[PDB]
Amino acid sequence: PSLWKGLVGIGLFALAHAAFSAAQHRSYMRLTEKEDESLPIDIVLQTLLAFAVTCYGIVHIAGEFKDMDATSELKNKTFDTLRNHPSFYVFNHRGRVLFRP
Amino acid sequence: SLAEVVCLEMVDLPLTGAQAELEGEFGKKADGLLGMFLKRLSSQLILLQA
Repeated sequence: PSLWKGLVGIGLFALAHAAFSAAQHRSYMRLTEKEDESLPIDIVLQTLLAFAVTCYGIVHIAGEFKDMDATSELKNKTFDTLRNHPSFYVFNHRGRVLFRP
Repeated sequence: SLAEVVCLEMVDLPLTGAQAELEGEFGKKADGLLGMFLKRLSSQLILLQA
């Protein structure tokens, strides 16, 4: 589906929110001068989940691959679209006297 | 009376109204992860409301 863009959007939003939460916790820890200096696992889980979701989403929105075999792109071509040369077109055919003389 | 200062100490002023909230969301020691999540979310919600 085309909803992968919204998925990576929500992932990036959650990642930005986790970054803001980490900034707040760092400010608090530098205010109180605690020797633990351990990020809360609550925000660490959010960061990891957002990173995983966003990476899996951008893996999908990157675009699909194409076959390497050239004989696969011309399998639907027909000689009616290969004989025509846009450079050597001539306008003295019957379509001019038939369609709108 | 200040011409004979004998001792001097410099104390830090109290915490601002904004820095007072950082003690609330961090250090409440919620039971589970889902509880601490909603607690921090509500703190940030109060901040965005302000």
